[PDB]
Amino acid sequence: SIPPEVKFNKPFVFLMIEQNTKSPLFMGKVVNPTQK
Amino acid sequence: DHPTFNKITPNLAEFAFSLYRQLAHQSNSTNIFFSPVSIATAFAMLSLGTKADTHDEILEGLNFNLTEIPEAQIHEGFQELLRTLNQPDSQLQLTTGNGLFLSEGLKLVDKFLEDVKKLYHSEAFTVNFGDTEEAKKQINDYVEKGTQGKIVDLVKELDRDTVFALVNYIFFKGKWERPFEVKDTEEEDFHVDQVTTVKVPMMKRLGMFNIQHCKKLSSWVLLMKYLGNATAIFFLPDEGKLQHLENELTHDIITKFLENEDRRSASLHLPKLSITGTYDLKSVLGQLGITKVFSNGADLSGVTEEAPLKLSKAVHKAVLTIDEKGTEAAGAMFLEAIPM
Ligand SMILES: *[C@@H]1O[C@H](CO)[C@@H](O[C@@H]2O[C@H](CO)[C@@H](O[C@H]3O[C@H](CO[C@H]4O[C@H](CO)[C@@H](O)[C@H](O)[C@@H]4O[C@@H]4O[C@H](CO)[C@@H](O)[C@H](O)[C@H]4NC(C)=O)[C@@H](O)[C@H](O[C@H]4O[C@H](CO)[C@@H](O)[C@H](O)[C@@H]4O)[C@@H]3O)[C@H](O)[C@H]2NC(C)=O)[C@H](O)[C@H]1NC(C)=O
Ligand SMILES: *[C@@H]1O[C@H](CO)[C@@H](O[C@@H]2O[C@H](CO)[C@@H](O)[C@H](O)[C@H]2NC(C)=O)[C@H](O)[C@H]1NC(C)=O
Ligand SMILES: *[C@H]1O[C@H](CO)[C@@H](O[C@@H]2O[C@H](CO)[C@@H](O)[C@H](O)[C@H]2NC(C)=O)[C@H](O)[C@H]1NC(C)=O
Repeated sequence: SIPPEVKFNKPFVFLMIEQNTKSPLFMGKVVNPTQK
Repeated sequence: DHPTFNKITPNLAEFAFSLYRQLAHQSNSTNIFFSPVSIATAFAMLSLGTKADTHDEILEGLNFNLTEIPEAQIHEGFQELLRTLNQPDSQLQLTTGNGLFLSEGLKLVDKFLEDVKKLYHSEAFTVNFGDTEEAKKQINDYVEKGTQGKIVDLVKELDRDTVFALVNYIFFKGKWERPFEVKDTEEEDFHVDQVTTVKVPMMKRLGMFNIQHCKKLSSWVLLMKYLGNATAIFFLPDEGKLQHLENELTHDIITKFLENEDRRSASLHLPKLSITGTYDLKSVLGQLGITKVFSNGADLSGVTEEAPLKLSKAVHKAVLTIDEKGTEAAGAMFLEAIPM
C-alpha cells in the first residue's frame, strides 16, 4: 500500500495533552471498543 | 520563573504514566480511561491541610521531589496550570473546577480554606451530611453541571458520617484540525484479543498526517491536533510490542514528538469510540505509595482541629467519545473524609 496503511485495528494507546501547558489532559488505552 | 506549570508538568506526566502502569497491571483485558490532571489536582489541593508523613506521601506519589522543589512552589505551579487551562479558547472548551463540600458543623483551619480558594480557585459549599440522598444529590449535580452531563453518577454511595468531600471535575470538547469524512466511515475489524474480533466503525482519511514509527517505542505514533491549543497522540504498537510500548513511555519522548510538525502521506484508519472508566483509587494509589491518608494514621489537622479525619474513598470516573468531528471527554474525581 502506497501510502502505507496504518490501521488502528488492534489495541492501542493514546493521550490528550494541552498544547500550552503540555499537560497530560487525559490518558487512555482501548482494548475493546464495544466494552462500554 | 515565567509560566510556571512546566515546573510541574513532567511531574504530572510521569505520574500519569505510572498510575497508568498500575491500571495496566491490574487487568490486561479492560479499557482504561482516566484523566491525570483531574486525579492530581485533587490530591494536591488535598495535601494542603494534611501534615507530616501523610502529606509527604501524597506529594511524593505525585512524583514531586520536595528536596528539589519548594512545596510552596508546587502549589503555585498548580495554581497556574489551572488558571491557564481555564483560559478562554475561542474554538475549544476546556474547563475544570474544584469544590469542597462541608458539613455545616465543621470549623475549619481558616487558612486551609483560604489556601484552597486561592491557589486552587476552589469553590466551597455548606451541606447537611445528615441528608445522605440530598447531599449525594447536591454533589452529583455540581459535577454533572460541570461536565455538561457527561458524568452524573459519580457518587454512588456516600458515607453516613461524612465530614466533607473534595470533588473535582474536567470537561473537554475539541474539534479535529482536519476532521474526517463521515461517509468514509465504514465498519471494519478490530482484533481485541487473539481470539476475539469485534466489528467497529472505522473512520478513514487518506492524507497528510503527522505520523511515524519509532524503532524506539516499537510502534507507530500519530499526533492529531485540535482546533484550539491541544493535541491527541495515538500509539499503535507493533505486534507483541504492547507492554514494550507501555513501559518505555516517558515525558521526554512525549515532548520530542510534540516538536515535530512533520507530515507524511498515509492511509489512516482509526475507530470511532465511546468508552468509560470508573476507579476506586485507594488501592492503586496504595501502590504508588500513598497510604496514610486512608488509614488510622492520617493527619488532616490542617483541615480541622475538631476531630481526627481520614479518607475513606477515592473515586475517579472518566468517559470519552471520539468521532469524526473531534472528541469530547470528561473526568471527575471524588474524595470523602470521615471521622476515624
Ligand atoms: C490477556 O493477554 C494475554 C497475552 O499475554 C492473552 O493470552 C493469550 O491467551 C490464549 C488463550 O487461548 C493463549 O493461547 C495459546 O494456547 C491455546 C491452547 O492452550 C490453552 O487454551 C485452550 C483454550 O483457549 C485450551 O483448550 C488448552 O487446554 C489451554 O488452556 C487451559 O486449559 C485447561 C483445560 O481446558 C483450562 O482449564 C484452563 O482454564 C486453560 N487456560 C489456562 C490459562 O490454564 C491455543 O489455542 C492458542 O492458539 C493460537 O496461537 C497459536 C500459536 O500462534 C496458533 O497456531 C493458533 O492458530 C492460535 O492462533 C495459543 O497457542 C495465548 O498463548 C496467550 N498469549 C498470547 C501471546 O496470545 C489473553 O488472551 C488476554 N486476556 C486474558 C483474559 O487473559
Ligand atoms: C530526589 O532527591 C533524592 C535525594 O537527593 C535523590 O536520590 C538520590 O539521588 C542520587 C543521585 O541521582 C542517587 O545516586 C541515589 O541513588 C538517590 N537515592 C535513591 C534512594 O534513589 C532523587 O534522585 C531525587 N529525585 C529526582 C527525580 O532526581
Ligand atoms: C490557546 O492559548 C493561547 C496562549 O498561548 C491563546 O493566545 C492568546 O492570544 C491573544 C491574541 O489573540 C493574546 O492577546 C494572548 O496574550 C495569548 N495568550 C494568552 C496566554 O492569553 C489562544 O487564544 C488560544 N487559542 C488558539 C486559537 O490557539
